[PDB]
Parts: sequence; structure tokens; C-alpha cells
Amino acid sequence: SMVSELIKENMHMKLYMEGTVNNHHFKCTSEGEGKPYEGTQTMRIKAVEGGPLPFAFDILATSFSRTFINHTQGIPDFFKQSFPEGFTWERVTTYEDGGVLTATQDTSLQDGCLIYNVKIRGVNFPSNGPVMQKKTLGWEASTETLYPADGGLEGRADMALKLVGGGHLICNLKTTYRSKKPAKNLKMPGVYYVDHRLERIKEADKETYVEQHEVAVARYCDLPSKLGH
Repeated sequence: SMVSELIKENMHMKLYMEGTVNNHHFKCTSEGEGKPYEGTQTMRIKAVEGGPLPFAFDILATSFSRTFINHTQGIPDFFKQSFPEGFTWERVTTYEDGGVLTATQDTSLQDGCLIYNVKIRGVNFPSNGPVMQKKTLGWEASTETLYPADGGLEGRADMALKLVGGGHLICNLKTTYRSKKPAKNLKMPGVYYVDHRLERIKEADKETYVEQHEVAVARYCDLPSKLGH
């Protein structure tokens, strides 16, 4: 495992988020910490404008952290290598009942603290669906597939949202990750997988306060190969 000198064993983060969902404007802020090489992180999140949010907070949860993924098996770490400049990500999440949420994020490092700035736009969430009715109960774990494209990385995942009464609502995540460091200074990974488990620990007051935890690991497929891979 390669160590990037700026990314320490313990790191703190601060986040600002603004956006609109179904034309409802909001802002959130958060602060947290984690162990970047162990793959673990916690965020404590406040809705500071537009609360109580009229939509399930669950649809924002993936928009609050690539530095905190445990890279195993010598996979080059596109994210940790990107400091001090940092990196960006742009995502479109498509829900099977029509809701679409886009998010664009900047990650920087300022005085040793990771800083996140996120913009969100959600449209077409059905008024009768479980997001706008706030009838969701968190995410299942997921596996994201990552692969190089044109100097950056592309990521793909299907995520399963638990519903009140049982059942799931599925969404598809398409993400473009881009380093702010020049290509010559990055060792690029090939195809690899990130296993994620994002769990809500605490909440208060119609989700205006949320504490979330995630563990995440970058790995190859551990199945045998008939081709030597």
C-alpha cells in the first residue's frame, strides 16, 4: 500500500452543500473525521436552510468522500495521490420511479483539513413516491465498479433503498471522477471495485440532524480466473 504523505492516519473534514430537490431549495453543512487507510468515516450533518427537508434525506447520503476508501491489493489510489490539489466528482443518480438527482463536488485540502463543496439538483421525484413521502429506511451495502476513462475514472453502481413496509427502490449511479493533479504525476489504476456500507447511526428533528458512518474497501474480484485474469 502506497502512503501519500499529506493523507494522515486520522483526517478531519468539513462540508458545505447547497441545492434544490423538486424545486425546494436547501443548504446543509457537516463536519466529521475518519481513518483514510482503514476505510472508515463519520459525518455529523445539519440542515441549516430549507428545513425540515420535504424529501428523504437518504437521497443526499452519497453526496457527503473518496479519500476514506481502504485501498487493498496494491490498487493505485487515484484520490489520495491527488493531494494537495484534490479532485472533483460529477454524478447522475437515476431512480427506477423517475427521480433524478445530479451532484457535483469539489474536494480540497486546507490547513490539513479536507474541504467538500457540493451542489445538488433533484427533479421528477414522484409526489406519491417514497422519497417525497419520507418512507425510506436507509441503503443496502453496494459494490461500485471503477475503470479508467480519458485521464479520469468512471464509476457505476446500483443501490437499493429500503422502504417502509419492506421492499426496495433501486437507483443507478453514474459518476465521473477527475483529478486536479496532472496526469504525469498520477499512477492510474485499472478496473477495480469498491465495496461500500453506508449506515445512519443517529437522527433528530425530521432529519434536520443526521449522523452517518461509512466503511469502504477498494479491491479486485477475489473469484478464481481461468485466464490468469
